[PDB]
Amino acid sequence: KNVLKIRRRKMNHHKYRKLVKKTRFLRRKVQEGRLRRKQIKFEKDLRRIWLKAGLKEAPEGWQTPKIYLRG
Amino acid sequence: ATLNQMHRLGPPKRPPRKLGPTEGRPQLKGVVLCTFTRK
Amino acid sequence: NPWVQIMMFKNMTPSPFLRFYLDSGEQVLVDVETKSNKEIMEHIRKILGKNEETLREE
Amino acid sequence: ELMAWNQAENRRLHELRIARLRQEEREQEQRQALEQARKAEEVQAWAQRKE
Amino acid sequence: DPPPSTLLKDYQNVPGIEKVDDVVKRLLSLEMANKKEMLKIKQEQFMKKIVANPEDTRSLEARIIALSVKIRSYEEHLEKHRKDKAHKRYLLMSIDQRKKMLKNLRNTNYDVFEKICWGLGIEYTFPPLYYRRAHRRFVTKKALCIRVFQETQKLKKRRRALKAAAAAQKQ
Amino acid sequence: VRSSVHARWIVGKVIGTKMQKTAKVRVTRLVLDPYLLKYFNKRKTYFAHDALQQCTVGDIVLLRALPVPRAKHVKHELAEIVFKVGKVIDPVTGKPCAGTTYLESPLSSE
RNA sequence: CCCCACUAUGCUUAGCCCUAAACCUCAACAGUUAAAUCAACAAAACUGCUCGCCAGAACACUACGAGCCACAGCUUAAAACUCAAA
RNA sequence: ACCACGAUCAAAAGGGACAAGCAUCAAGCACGCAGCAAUGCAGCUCAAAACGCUUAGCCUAGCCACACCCCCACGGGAAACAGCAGU
Ligand SMILES: [K+]
Ligand SMILES: [K+]
Ligand SMILES: [K+]
Ligand SMILES: [Mg+2]
Ligand SMILES: [Mg+2]
Ligand SMILES: [Mg+2]
Ligand SMILES: [Mg+2]
Ligand SMILES: [Mg+2]
Ligand SMILES: [Mg+2]
Ligand SMILES: [Mg+2]
Ligand SMILES: [Mg+2]
Ligand SMILES: [Mg+2]
Ligand SMILES: [Mg+2]
Ligand SMILES: [Mg+2]
Ligand SMILES: [Mg+2]
Ligand SMILES: [Mg+2]
Ligand SMILES: [Mg+2]
Ligand SMILES: [Mg+2]
Ligand SMILES: [Mg+2]
Ligand SMILES: [Mg+2]
Ligand SMILES: [Mg+2]
Ligand SMILES: [Mg+2]
Repeated sequence: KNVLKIRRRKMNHHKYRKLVKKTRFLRRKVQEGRLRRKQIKFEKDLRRIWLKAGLKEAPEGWQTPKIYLRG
Repeated sequence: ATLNQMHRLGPPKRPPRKLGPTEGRPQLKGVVLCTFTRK
Repeated sequence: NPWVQIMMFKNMTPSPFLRFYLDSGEQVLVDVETKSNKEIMEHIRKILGKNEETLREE
Repeated sequence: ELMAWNQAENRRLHELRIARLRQEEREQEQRQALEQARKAEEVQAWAQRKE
Repeated sequence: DPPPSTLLKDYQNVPGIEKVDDVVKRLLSLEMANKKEMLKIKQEQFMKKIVANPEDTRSLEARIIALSVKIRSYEEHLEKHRKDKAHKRYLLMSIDQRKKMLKNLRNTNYDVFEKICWGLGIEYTFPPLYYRRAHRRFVTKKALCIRVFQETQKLKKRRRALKAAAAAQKQ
Repeated sequence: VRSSVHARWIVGKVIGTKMQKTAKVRVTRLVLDPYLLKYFNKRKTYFAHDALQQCTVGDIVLLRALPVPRAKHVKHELAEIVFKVGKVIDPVTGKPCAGTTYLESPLSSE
């Protein structure tokens, strides 16, 4: 068989990798912002729980950890 | 597929029919903005 | 008999048997070892199946 | 009457089972006798080789 | 482990083995043999200690005992060879096959299942119903939901005493 | 004899004993697949009152409906342990068995 | 593309990463060689049973979401517009 | 007619059953049990699809739901044809 289908995929992946290289600094700023919103969306999910259970503050001694940071 | 697989998958789910430029309607009213020619 | 629970059990005992649980609480043990499938169907029809008259009436 | 007839059919099948099981023990014992003989020779042969 | 002076399973029942020279006893002992010979002696001890017929090797009991000896050999092997991925696979597969044997023995002969567990020191465990990744977001939310439950329980008990106290005052 | 519970007699397998005096029982029924016209097991969970806590996970039990439910999910009581897990008694002969093999021969008591 | 020099790298140790035309592109178990042998080519045609997967092309080994020691990554993976073919 | 220890009819309550699409909605977060109570145990649902989002009146001798909105209607917004004819 010919490799014409492979050749299409080859070009797509090449142009994709090149696009990522050309915009890797903008993508890093966007990725950082998404992780911040992801952490906020996570904190809201937990706060909803204790508030809907009748508590007014977080359980004594509870600190929501940062589960999306590289550290 | 096997009978167990066909039972587990169920009947085939066919995607809801797409709506064309009329949004599933025979005609639409419009206001002309500009006229031109296309090749 | 869509409303009768039928449950199957493999290789739990040395010989095959059918057991029926009735609403009164009575249990009917039917030994089926050595019997053909047609004889099993005729046996349980006789002891626990509705006769042709009872069905004609319904 | 049908429950009693079914209980009698089970008793009949039980007597046929016990007769079938007795014939299987006599055959099982014959085989079990030969295997012990064969197994005893293989032990004596294996024991002599080790000795 | 059996003492090194233990004789091989093949030479333990030959007549007159106790009157031979000490050198001949060393040459027919575990000290002068490979580890596989020591595992055959371990398998024999477990059989007499557990199974009703120590000569029946095809029973589900004997297979569980044989596989348990292999499992212990893999664990000792991997204690010294921690990057041996081939034997790590054999251990995990063997543990899964003993659980599959123990399941079938528990379903068929519970009295024998109990003696196998006591004799071999196996703590039978029922499988978990759901195997799913406990990722960070799940492990944190589940922890918070347990803390919220514990706090709600405490508050509900302090709403029993205050109501109890006020009711007594009316009297 | 009347009861408000729909399922009057059901057989199932005990799958849980972590509740006090309550056995969690998986009951399977055959349900016809309308398109394939093949029967497939459909399983449902029932809580059964077990006063003596004699049920073990894996044994086949017979459940009887209560006159009225005793709890939100407890609508049945343990009526009989049909097949004790690993301790099955052959109903046809009355002798103990381990799978398809007898542990005591029926010829012992003739 | 050809010649020379030299580095990351190929090696060891301790951790990661988890991708290949990872393809013998031919799933596991059991069975058959008779009937119709059989689109073509390839590595002859089939049966039982089970799981996995597939449903025009392209968009797309992409977007978003989610998970991940991965932060120019991997896994899962669409839709709109477009074509009457591929 | 009134009574029928009843029949018919049919609420509430209890048990069971009961739409479609999406798993890129995979976890839900108290969803269980025992006890006369006190209280104790830590369970309950879920890849055989829970929880969630979106779409839709339905299984048509008819049925369900709604009746301007705030699911409800003390109260409030506000002043109501989704009764007929009509605009
Ligand atoms: K691949
Ligand atoms: K290849
Ligand atoms: K309303
Ligand atoms: Mg070529
Ligand atoms: Mg392209
Ligand atoms: Mg170098
Ligand atoms: Mg080297
Ligand atoms: Mg290769
Ligand atoms: Mg492949
Ligand atoms: Mg496979
Ligand atoms: Mg084959
Ligand atoms: Mg396609
Ligand atoms: Mg790739
Ligand atoms: Mg990607
Ligand atoms: Mg992304
Ligand atoms: Mg009602
Ligand atoms: Mg109801
Ligand atoms: Mg998406
Ligand atoms: Mg609507
Ligand atoms: Mg109006
Ligand atoms: Mg209203
Ligand atoms: Mg009108």
